Amino acid sequence: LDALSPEQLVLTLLEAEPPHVLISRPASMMMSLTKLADKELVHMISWAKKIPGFVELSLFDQVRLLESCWMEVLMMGLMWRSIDHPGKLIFAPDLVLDRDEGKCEGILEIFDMLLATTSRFRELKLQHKEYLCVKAMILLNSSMYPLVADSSRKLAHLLNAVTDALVWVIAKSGISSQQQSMRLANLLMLLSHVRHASNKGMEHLLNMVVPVYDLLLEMLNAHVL
Amino acid sequence: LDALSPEQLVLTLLEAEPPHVLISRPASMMMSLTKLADKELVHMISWAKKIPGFVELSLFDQVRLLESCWMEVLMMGLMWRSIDHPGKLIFAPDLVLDRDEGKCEGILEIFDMLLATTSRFRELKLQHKEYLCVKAMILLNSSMYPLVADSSRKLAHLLNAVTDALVWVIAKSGISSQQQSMRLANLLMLLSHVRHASNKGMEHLLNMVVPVYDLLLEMLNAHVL
Ligand SMILES: CCCC[C@@]12CCC(=O)C(Br)=C1c1ccc(O)cc1C2
Ligand SMILES: CCCC[C@@]12CCC(=O)C(Br)=C1c1ccc(O)cc1C2
Repeated sequence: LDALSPEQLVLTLLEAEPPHVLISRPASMMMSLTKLADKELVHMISWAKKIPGFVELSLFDQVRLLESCWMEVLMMGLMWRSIDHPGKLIFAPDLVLDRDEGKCEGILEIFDMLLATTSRFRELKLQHKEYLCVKAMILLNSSMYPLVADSSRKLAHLLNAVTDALVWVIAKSGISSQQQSMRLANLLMLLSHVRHASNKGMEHLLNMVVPVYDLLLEMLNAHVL
Repeated sequence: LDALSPEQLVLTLLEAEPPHVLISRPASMMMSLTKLADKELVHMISWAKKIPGFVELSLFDQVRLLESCWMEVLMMGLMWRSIDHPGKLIFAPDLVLDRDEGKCEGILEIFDMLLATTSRFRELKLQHKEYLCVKAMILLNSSMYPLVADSSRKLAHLLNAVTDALVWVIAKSGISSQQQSMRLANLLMLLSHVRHASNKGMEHLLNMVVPVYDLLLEMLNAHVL
Protein backbone atom coordinates (compact mmCIF):
# COMPACT_ATOMS: atom_id res chain seq x y z
CA LEU A 1 0.00 0.00 0.00
CA ASP A 2 1.89 2.98 1.46
CA ALA A 3 5.21 1.58 0.29
CA LEU A 4 3.82 1.59 -3.25
CA SER A 5 2.81 5.26 -3.03
CA PRO A 6 4.58 7.66 -5.44
CA GLU A 7 6.73 9.80 -3.10
CA GLN A 8 7.57 6.88 -0.84
CA LEU A 9 8.08 4.33 -3.60
CA VAL A 10 10.62 6.66 -5.19
CA LEU A 11 12.56 7.18 -1.97
CA THR A 12 12.57 3.46 -1.21
CA LEU A 13 14.07 2.88 -4.65
CA LEU A 14 16.71 5.55 -4.00
CA GLU A 15 18.10 3.71 -0.95
CA ALA A 16 18.04 0.43 -2.89
CA GLU A 17 20.55 1.55 -5.55
CA PRO A 18 23.59 -0.72 -5.94
CA PRO A 19 27.02 0.47 -4.93
CA HIS A 20 30.01 1.43 -7.07
CA VAL A 21 31.60 -1.86 -8.22
CA LEU A 22 35.40 -1.86 -8.56
CA ILE A 23 36.45 -4.48 -11.15
CA SER A 24 39.72 -4.99 -9.29
CA ARG A 25 42.16 -6.12 -11.94
CA PRO A 26 45.63 -7.22 -10.86
CA ALA A 27 39.71 -10.88 -24.27
CA SER A 28 41.02 -8.51 -21.59
CA MET A 29 38.19 -6.07 -22.23
CA MET A 30 35.88 -9.11 -22.26
CA MET A 31 37.79 -10.45 -19.29
CA SER A 32 37.31 -7.17 -17.44
CA LEU A 33 33.71 -6.98 -18.63
CA THR A 34 32.58 -10.50 -17.63
CA LYS A 35 34.17 -10.24 -14.22
CA LEU A 36 32.35 -6.93 -13.75
CA ALA A 37 28.95 -8.45 -14.57
CA ASP A 38 29.49 -11.33 -12.15
CA LYS A 39 30.04 -8.72 -9.47
CA GLU A 40 27.19 -6.46 -10.56
CA LEU A 41 24.74 -9.38 -10.68
CA VAL A 42 25.03 -10.15 -6.97
CA HIS A 43 24.02 -6.59 -6.15
CA MET A 44 21.27 -6.66 -8.76
CA ILE A 45 19.53 -9.46 -6.91
CA SER A 46 19.74 -7.51 -3.62
CA TRP A 47 18.35 -4.43 -5.36
CA ALA A 48 15.34 -6.36 -6.65
CA LYS A 49 14.67 -7.69 -3.15
CA LYS A 50 14.24 -4.11 -1.88
CA ILE A 51 11.48 -3.26 -4.40
CA PRO A 52 8.28 -3.43 -2.32
CA GLY A 53 6.27 -6.56 -3.10
CA PHE A 54 8.88 -8.31 -5.22
CA VAL A 55 9.78 -11.08 -2.72
CA GLU A 56 6.08 -11.79 -2.17
CA LEU A 57 5.64 -12.82 -5.81
CA SER A 58 6.10 -16.48 -6.72
CA LEU A 59 9.71 -17.67 -6.85
CA PHE A 60 8.67 -19.05 -10.22
CA ASP A 61 8.11 -15.41 -11.13
CA GLN A 62 11.08 -13.85 -9.36
CA VAL A 63 13.52 -16.16 -11.16
CA ARG A 64 11.90 -15.63 -14.57
CA LEU A 65 12.14 -11.83 -14.24
CA LEU A 66 15.76 -11.66 -13.10
CA GLU A 67 16.82 -14.18 -15.72
CA SER A 68 15.35 -12.29 -18.64
CA CYS A 69 16.24 -8.73 -17.63
CA TRP A 70 19.76 -8.80 -16.17
CA MET A 71 21.61 -7.25 -19.19
CA GLU A 72 19.01 -4.48 -19.80
CA VAL A 73 19.29 -3.50 -16.10
CA LEU A 74 23.11 -3.39 -16.25
CA MET A 75 22.95 -1.39 -19.48
CA MET A 76 20.30 1.03 -18.11
CA GLY A 77 22.63 1.64 -15.15
CA LEU A 78 25.60 2.11 -17.53
CA MET A 79 23.88 4.73 -19.64
CA TRP A 80 22.80 6.56 -16.49
CA ARG A 81 26.44 6.52 -15.37
CA SER A 82 27.77 7.85 -18.69
CA ILE A 83 24.93 10.27 -19.40
CA ASP A 84 27.14 13.30 -18.95
CA HIS A 85 30.19 11.94 -20.74
CA PRO A 86 29.68 12.10 -24.48
CA GLY A 87 32.05 9.76 -26.26
CA LYS A 88 32.68 7.56 -23.25
CA LEU A 89 31.17 4.69 -21.34
CA ILE A 90 31.68 4.60 -17.55
CA PHE A 91 31.48 0.90 -16.72
CA ALA A 92 32.97 1.36 -13.26
CA PRO A 93 35.41 3.62 -11.37
CA ASP A 94 38.58 2.07 -12.76
CA LEU A 95 36.98 1.13 -16.10
CA VAL A 96 36.12 3.92 -18.52
CA LEU A 97 36.14 3.43 -22.30
CA ASP A 98 36.63 5.56 -25.45
CA ARG A 99 34.76 4.64 -28.63
CA ASP A 100 38.08 4.05 -30.42
CA GLU A 101 38.97 1.44 -27.80
CA GLY A 102 35.89 -0.42 -28.94
CA LYS A 103 37.78 -1.01 -32.19
CA CYS A 104 39.63 -4.11 -30.98
CA GLU A 105 35.56 -6.21 -31.97
CA GLY A 106 31.88 -6.64 -32.81
CA ILE A 107 31.72 -4.73 -29.55
CA LEU A 108 31.95 -1.58 -31.64
CA GLU A 109 28.42 -2.19 -32.93
CA ILE A 110 27.02 -2.44 -29.40
CA PHE A 111 29.20 0.49 -28.31
CA ASP A 112 27.37 2.82 -30.70
CA MET A 113 23.95 1.51 -29.71
CA LEU A 114 24.71 2.50 -26.08
CA LEU A 115 26.15 5.93 -26.92
CA ALA A 116 23.17 6.84 -29.10
CA THR A 117 20.43 5.79 -26.64
CA THR A 118 22.40 7.53 -23.84
CA SER A 119 22.52 10.73 -25.92
CA ARG A 120 18.75 10.44 -26.27
CA PHE A 121 18.32 10.30 -22.49
CA ARG A 122 20.60 13.34 -22.19
CA GLU A 123 18.43 15.32 -24.62
CA LEU A 124 15.28 14.32 -22.76
CA LYS A 125 16.87 15.55 -19.56
CA LEU A 126 16.26 12.32 -17.66
CA GLN A 127 15.74 13.10 -13.98
CA HIS A 128 16.97 10.86 -11.15
CA LYS A 129 13.43 10.11 -10.02
CA GLU A 130 12.64 9.18 -13.63
CA TYR A 131 15.72 6.96 -13.91
CA LEU A 132 14.77 5.11 -10.72
CA CYS A 133 11.25 4.39 -12.00
CA VAL A 134 12.28 3.29 -15.51
CA LYS A 135 14.88 0.76 -14.28
CA ALA A 136 12.22 -0.82 -12.07
CA MET A 137 9.80 -1.00 -15.04
CA ILE A 138 12.49 -2.77 -17.05
CA LEU A 139 12.75 -5.48 -14.41
CA LEU A 140 8.98 -5.92 -13.99
CA ASN A 141 8.23 -5.73 -17.73
CA SER A 142 11.06 -8.08 -18.74
CA SER A 143 8.87 -11.12 -19.48
CA MET A 144 5.29 -11.82 -20.51
CA TYR A 145 5.15 -15.49 -19.60
CA PRO A 146 5.14 -14.69 -15.84
CA LEU A 147 2.09 -12.44 -16.27
CA VAL A 148 0.12 -14.54 -18.78
CA ALA A 149 -3.19 -16.98 -10.00
CA ASP A 150 -2.21 -14.56 -7.26
CA SER A 151 1.41 -13.81 -8.23
CA SER A 152 0.06 -12.53 -11.55
CA ARG A 153 -2.56 -10.31 -9.91
CA LYS A 154 0.37 -9.17 -7.75
CA LEU A 155 2.80 -8.64 -10.64
CA ALA A 156 0.37 -6.35 -12.46
CA HIS A 157 -0.48 -4.38 -9.32
CA LEU A 158 3.22 -3.83 -8.72
CA LEU A 159 3.90 -2.81 -12.31
CA ASN A 160 0.91 -0.44 -12.31
CA ALA A 161 2.19 1.23 -9.14
CA VAL A 162 5.56 1.94 -10.75
CA THR A 163 3.86 3.45 -13.82
CA ASP A 164 1.75 5.53 -11.44
CA ALA A 165 4.89 6.79 -9.76
CA LEU A 166 6.51 7.74 -13.04
CA VAL A 167 3.34 9.52 -14.17
CA TRP A 168 3.33 11.34 -10.84
CA VAL A 169 6.95 12.44 -11.24
CA ILE A 170 6.22 13.83 -14.69
CA ALA A 171 3.13 15.74 -13.56
CA LYS A 172 5.27 17.65 -11.04
CA SER A 173 7.41 19.22 -13.78
CA GLY A 174 4.57 21.69 -14.17
CA ILE A 175 4.16 20.94 -17.83
CA SER A 176 1.03 20.75 -19.96
CA SER A 177 -1.13 17.63 -20.02
CA GLN A 178 -0.07 17.17 -23.64
CA GLN A 179 3.57 17.50 -22.66
CA GLN A 180 3.01 14.89 -19.96
CA SER A 181 1.66 12.30 -22.39
CA MET A 182 4.32 13.16 -24.95
CA ARG A 183 7.03 12.69 -22.32
CA LEU A 184 5.59 9.48 -20.93
CA ALA A 185 5.41 8.21 -24.52
CA ASN A 186 8.97 9.26 -25.35
CA LEU A 187 10.31 7.62 -22.18
CA LEU A 188 8.70 4.20 -22.67
CA MET A 189 9.50 4.09 -26.41
CA LEU A 190 13.14 4.22 -25.38
CA LEU A 191 12.82 0.82 -23.65
CA SER A 192 12.42 -0.78 -27.03
CA HIS A 193 15.94 0.51 -27.70
CA VAL A 194 17.27 -0.70 -24.38
CA ARG A 195 15.93 -4.20 -25.16
CA HIS A 196 17.58 -4.06 -28.56
CA ALA A 197 21.02 -3.38 -27.10
CA SER A 198 20.45 -6.12 -24.51
CA ASN A 199 19.63 -8.65 -27.24
CA LYS A 200 22.79 -7.77 -29.11
CA GLY A 201 24.95 -7.97 -25.97
CA MET A 202 23.40 -11.36 -25.16
CA GLU A 203 24.14 -12.50 -28.70
CA HIS A 204 27.80 -11.38 -28.56
CA LEU A 205 28.09 -13.16 -25.22
CA LEU A 206 27.07 -16.66 -26.35
CA ASN A 207 29.29 -16.43 -29.44
CA MET A 208 32.35 -16.64 -27.16
CA VAL A 209 35.52 -14.57 -20.65
CA VAL A 210 33.63 -15.47 -17.46
CA PRO A 211 30.59 -17.73 -17.15
CA VAL A 212 28.32 -14.78 -16.40
CA TYR A 213 25.07 -16.47 -17.46
CA ASP A 214 26.12 -19.72 -15.77
CA LEU A 215 26.98 -18.45 -12.30
CA LEU A 216 23.99 -16.13 -12.41
CA LEU A 217 21.77 -19.13 -12.97
CA GLU A 218 23.65 -20.59 -10.01
CA MET A 219 22.98 -17.44 -7.99
CA LEU A 220 19.36 -17.92 -8.99
CA ASN A 221 19.35 -21.37 -7.37
CA ALA A 222 20.90 -20.36 -4.06
CA HIS A 223 18.41 -17.48 -4.23
CA VAL A 224 15.70 -20.16 -4.12
CA LEU A 225 17.37 -22.52 -1.65
CA LEU B 1 -0.89 19.61 -40.99
CA ASP B 2 -4.47 18.42 -41.55
CA ALA B 3 -3.27 15.04 -42.77
CA LEU B 4 -1.48 14.62 -39.43
CA SER B 5 -4.66 15.37 -37.45
CA PRO B 6 -6.01 12.52 -35.26
CA GLU B 7 -9.28 11.58 -37.01
CA GLN B 8 -7.84 12.08 -40.47
CA LEU B 9 -4.46 10.52 -39.77
CA VAL B 10 -6.24 7.38 -38.57
CA LEU B 11 -8.43 7.13 -41.67
CA THR B 12 -5.49 7.73 -43.98
CA LEU B 13 -3.70 4.83 -42.27
CA LEU B 14 -6.79 2.63 -42.69
CA GLU B 15 -6.73 2.94 -46.50
CA ALA B 16 -2.97 2.32 -46.51
CA GLU B 17 -3.21 -1.21 -45.05
CA PRO B 18 -1.54 -3.93 -47.15
CA PRO B 19 -3.59 -6.56 -48.88
CA HIS B 20 -3.99 -10.26 -48.10
CA VAL B 21 -0.84 -11.98 -49.45
CA LEU B 22 -1.32 -15.50 -50.87
CA ILE B 23 1.95 -17.44 -50.56
CA SER B 24 1.04 -19.43 -53.67
CA ARG B 25 2.80 -22.74 -53.23
CA PRO B 26 2.73 -25.23 -56.10
CA ALA B 27 12.84 -26.00 -44.90
CA SER B 28 9.35 -26.07 -46.43
CA MET B 29 7.95 -24.03 -43.55
CA MET B 30 11.02 -21.81 -43.93
CA MET B 31 10.59 -22.02 -47.68
CA SER B 32 6.95 -20.95 -47.36
CA LEU B 33 7.91 -18.34 -44.78
CA THR B 34 10.76 -16.65 -46.68
CA LYS B 35 8.76 -16.48 -49.88
CA LEU B 36 5.94 -14.88 -47.90
CA ALA B 37 8.20 -12.16 -46.48
CA ASP B 38 9.59 -11.32 -49.92
CA LYS B 39 6.02 -10.72 -51.00
CA GLU B 40 4.97 -8.87 -47.86
CA LEU B 41 8.00 -6.57 -48.05
CA VAL B 42 7.00 -5.05 -51.38
CA HIS B 43 3.66 -4.01 -49.91
CA MET B 44 5.33 -2.79 -46.73
CA ILE B 45 7.27 -0.21 -48.68
CA SER B 46 4.07 1.00 -50.39
CA TRP B 47 2.35 1.22 -47.02
CA ALA B 48 5.12 3.40 -45.59
CA LYS B 49 4.86 5.71 -48.61
CA LYS B 50 1.22 6.44 -47.73
CA ILE B 51 2.03 7.65 -44.18
CA PRO B 52 1.79 11.45 -44.45
CA GLY B 53 5.23 13.07 -44.42
CA PHE B 54 7.28 9.90 -44.76
CA VAL B 55 8.48 10.45 -48.36
CA GLU B 56 9.47 14.03 -47.49
CA LEU B 57 12.05 12.78 -44.98
CA SER B 58 15.61 12.20 -46.19
CA LEU B 59 16.12 9.03 -48.23
CA PHE B 60 18.99 8.48 -45.82
CA ASP B 61 16.27 8.30 -43.18
CA GLN B 62 13.62 6.40 -45.12
CA VAL B 63 16.06 3.56 -45.89
CA ARG B 64 17.35 3.37 -42.32
CA LEU B 65 13.82 3.06 -40.91
CA LEU B 66 12.57 0.38 -43.29
CA GLU B 67 15.77 -1.60 -42.92
CA SER B 68 15.63 -1.79 -39.16
CA CYS B 69 11.90 -2.35 -38.67
CA TRP B 70 10.74 -4.77 -41.37
CA MET B 71 10.39 -7.91 -39.14
CA GLU B 72 8.64 -6.08 -36.23
CA VAL B 73 6.10 -4.67 -38.75
CA LEU B 74 5.44 -8.12 -40.26
CA MET B 75 5.12 -9.61 -36.78
CA MET B 76 2.82 -6.81 -35.54
CA GLY B 77 0.60 -7.52 -38.56
CA LEU B 78 0.74 -11.28 -37.82
CA MET B 79 -0.36 -10.93 -34.22
CA TRP B 80 -3.18 -8.62 -35.31
CA ARG B 81 -4.24 -11.32 -37.79
CA SER B 82 -4.17 -14.12 -35.21
CA ILE B 83 -5.53 -12.11 -32.29
CA ASP B 84 -8.77 -14.05 -32.20
CA HIS B 85 -7.29 -17.48 -32.80
CA PRO B 86 -5.69 -18.79 -29.63
CA GLY B 87 -3.23 -21.55 -30.39
CA LYS B 88 -2.72 -20.56 -34.01
CA LEU B 89 -0.78 -18.14 -36.15
CA ILE B 90 -2.45 -16.83 -39.31
CA PHE B 91 0.48 -16.01 -41.59
CA ALA B 92 -1.69 -15.75 -44.69
CA PRO B 93 -4.93 -17.18 -46.16
CA ASP B 94 -3.47 -20.51 -47.21
CA LEU B 95 -0.90 -20.60 -44.38
CA VAL B 96 -2.16 -21.15 -40.84
CA LEU B 97 -0.07 -22.90 -38.18
CA ASP B 98 -0.64 -24.94 -34.98
CA ARG B 99 1.88 -24.71 -32.15
CA ASP B 100 2.64 -28.43 -32.51
CA GLU B 101 3.64 -27.82 -36.13
CA GLY B 102 6.30 -25.51 -34.76
CA LYS B 103 7.93 -28.64 -33.37
CA CYS B 104 9.83 -29.51 -36.56
CA GLU B 105 12.79 -26.24 -34.98
CA GLY B 106 14.15 -23.35 -32.92
CA ILE B 107 11.06 -21.82 -34.47
CA LEU B 108 9.16 -23.21 -31.50
CA GLU B 109 10.85 -20.65 -29.23
CA ILE B 110 9.74 -17.75 -31.44
CA PHE B 111 6.32 -19.37 -31.87
CA ASP B 112 5.62 -19.02 -28.16
CA MET B 113 6.91 -15.45 -28.02
CA LEU B 114 4.31 -14.51 -30.68
CA LEU B 115 1.41 -16.40 -29.07
CA ALA B 116 2.06 -14.84 -25.66
CA THR B 117 2.36 -11.21 -26.83
CA THR B 118 -0.74 -11.76 -29.04
CA SER B 119 -2.67 -13.05 -26.01
CA ARG B 120 -1.63 -9.87 -24.21
CA PHE B 121 -3.10 -7.71 -26.99
CA ARG B 122 -6.29 -9.80 -26.81
CA GLU B 123 -6.61 -9.14 -23.07
CA LEU B 124 -6.02 -5.43 -23.58
CA LYS B 125 -8.79 -5.43 -26.16
CA LEU B 126 -6.67 -3.79 -28.85
CA GLN B 127 -8.89 -1.67 -31.09
CA HIS B 128 -8.37 -1.28 -34.84
CA LYS B 129 -7.61 2.41 -34.50
CA GLU B 130 -5.08 1.49 -31.81
CA TYR B 131 -3.50 -1.20 -33.99
CA LEU B 132 -3.12 1.25 -36.88
CA CYS B 133 -1.33 3.80 -34.68
CA VAL B 134 1.01 1.33 -32.96
CA LYS B 135 2.28 -0.22 -36.22
CA ALA B 136 3.14 3.27 -37.48
CA MET B 137 5.00 4.03 -34.23
CA ILE B 138 7.00 0.83 -34.69
CA LEU B 139 8.19 2.01 -38.09
CA LEU B 140 9.01 5.57 -36.96
CA ASN B 141 10.62 4.47 -33.66
CA SER B 142 12.67 1.67 -35.23
CA SER B 143 16.04 3.46 -35.11
CA MET B 144 17.71 6.19 -33.07
CA TYR B 145 20.56 6.98 -35.42
CA PRO B 146 18.20 8.69 -37.93
CA LEU B 147 16.91 11.03 -35.21
CA VAL B 148 20.19 11.74 -33.39
CA ALA B 149 19.03 18.91 -39.81
CA ASP B 150 15.52 19.15 -41.21
CA SER B 151 14.69 15.46 -41.71
CA SER B 152 15.24 15.02 -37.98
CA ARG B 153 13.00 17.95 -37.05
CA LYS B 154 10.56 16.29 -39.47
CA LEU B 155 10.96 12.76 -38.07
CA ALA B 156 10.14 13.91 -34.53
CA HIS B 157 7.16 15.99 -35.66
CA LEU B 158 5.80 12.97 -37.50
CA LEU B 159 6.37 10.63 -34.56
CA ASN B 160 4.77 13.11 -32.14
CA ALA B 161 1.69 13.34 -34.36
CA VAL B 162 1.21 9.57 -34.28
CA THR B 163 1.52 9.54 -30.47
CA ASP B 164 -1.02 12.37 -30.41
CA ALA B 165 -3.39 10.29 -32.49
CA LEU B 166 -3.05 7.28 -30.23
CA VAL B 167 -3.60 9.43 -27.15
CA TRP B 168 -6.67 10.86 -28.85
CA VAL B 169 -8.07 7.41 -29.62
CA ILE B 170 -7.65 6.35 -26.01
CA ALA B 171 -9.32 9.48 -24.63
CA LYS B 172 -12.47 8.64 -26.62
CA SER B 173 -13.00 5.37 -24.72
CA GLY B 174 -14.55 7.53 -22.02
CA ILE B 175 -12.21 6.24 -19.38
CA SER B 176 -10.58 8.02 -16.46
CA SER B 177 -7.44 10.11 -16.92
CA GLN B 178 -5.62 7.52 -14.81
CA GLN B 179 -6.95 4.74 -17.02
CA GLN B 180 -5.73 6.67 -20.06
CA SER B 181 -2.16 6.90 -18.81
CA MET B 182 -2.23 3.30 -17.61
CA ARG B 183 -3.42 2.17 -21.04
CA LEU B 184 -0.96 4.30 -22.97
CA ALA B 185 1.77 2.87 -20.72
CA ASN B 186 0.62 -0.73 -21.16
CA LEU B 187 0.45 -0.32 -24.95
CA LEU B 188 3.94 1.10 -25.46
CA MET B 189 5.56 -1.34 -22.99
CA LEU B 190 4.39 -4.08 -25.32
CA LEU B 191 6.68 -2.77 -28.09
CA SER B 192 9.65 -3.88 -26.07
CA HIS B 193 8.23 -7.38 -26.50
CA VAL B 194 7.61 -6.93 -30.20
CA ARG B 195 11.26 -5.88 -30.64
CA HIS B 196 12.36 -8.93 -28.68
CA ALA B 197 10.55 -11.33 -31.01
CA SER B 198 11.93 -9.44 -34.02
CA ASN B 199 15.50 -9.81 -32.74
CA LYS B 200 15.03 -13.53 -32.29
CA GLY B 201 13.46 -13.97 -35.74
CA MET B 202 16.35 -12.00 -37.26
CA GLU B 203 18.79 -14.22 -35.40
CA HIS B 204 17.14 -17.46 -36.59
CA LEU B 205 17.19 -16.04 -40.11
CA LEU B 206 20.94 -15.43 -40.43
CA ASN B 207 21.74 -18.84 -38.93
CA MET B 208 20.41 -20.47 -42.12
CA VAL B 209 15.20 -20.37 -47.56
CA VAL B 210 14.90 -17.16 -49.59
CA PRO B 211 17.26 -14.19 -49.54
CA VAL B 212 14.70 -12.03 -47.74
CA TYR B 213 17.20 -9.54 -46.29
CA ASP B 214 19.14 -9.46 -49.56
CA LEU B 215 16.36 -8.69 -52.01
CA LEU B 216 14.84 -6.26 -49.53
CA LEU B 217 18.11 -4.36 -49.52
CA GLU B 218 17.78 -4.55 -53.30
CA MET B 219 14.23 -3.22 -53.09
CA LEU B 220 15.69 -0.46 -50.95
CA ASN B 221 18.02 0.53 -53.80
CA ALA B 222 15.41 0.64 -56.55
CA HIS B 223 13.36 2.57 -53.98
CA VAL B 224 16.13 5.19 -54.12
CA LEU B 225 16.85 5.02 -57.85
C1 LIG C 1 29.84 -2.27 -25.79
C2 LIG C 1 30.41 -3.36 -24.86
C3 LIG C 1 29.37 -3.56 -23.74
C4 LIG C 1 29.65 -4.79 -22.87
C5 LIG C 1 28.40 -5.50 -22.33
C6 LIG C 1 27.68 -6.35 -23.40
C7 LIG C 1 28.73 -7.31 -23.99
C8 LIG C 1 29.27 -8.18 -22.87
O1 LIG C 1 29.68 -9.28 -23.13
C9 LIG C 1 29.33 -7.65 -21.48
BR1 LIG C 1 29.71 -8.94 -20.32
C10 LIG C 1 28.94 -6.38 -21.22
C11 LIG C 1 28.68 -5.73 -19.92
C12 LIG C 1 29.14 -6.01 -18.63
C13 LIG C 1 28.73 -5.17 -17.58
C14 LIG C 1 27.83 -4.11 -17.81
O2 LIG C 1 27.38 -3.37 -16.79
C15 LIG C 1 27.36 -3.86 -19.10
C16 LIG C 1 27.82 -4.65 -20.16
C17 LIG C 1 27.47 -4.50 -21.62
C1 LIG D 1 7.54 -18.58 -35.38
C2 LIG D 1 7.99 -18.57 -36.85
C3 LIG D 1 7.85 -17.13 -37.35
C4 LIG D 1 8.51 -16.89 -38.71
C5 LIG D 1 9.11 -15.48 -38.91
C6 LIG D 1 10.44 -15.28 -38.16
C7 LIG D 1 11.38 -16.42 -38.62
C8 LIG D 1 11.56 -16.32 -40.12
O1 LIG D 1 12.58 -16.73 -40.61
C9 LIG D 1 10.48 -15.76 -40.96
BR1 LIG D 1 11.04 -15.47 -42.63
C10 LIG D 1 9.31 -15.38 -40.40
C11 LIG D 1 8.20 -14.59 -40.98
C12 LIG D 1 7.80 -14.38 -42.31
C13 LIG D 1 6.67 -13.59 -42.54
C14 LIG D 1 5.99 -12.97 -41.48
O2 LIG D 1 4.95 -12.14 -41.72
C15 LIG D 1 6.41 -13.17 -40.16
C16 LIG D 1 7.50 -14.01 -39.92
C17 LIG D 1 8.06 -14.40 -38.58
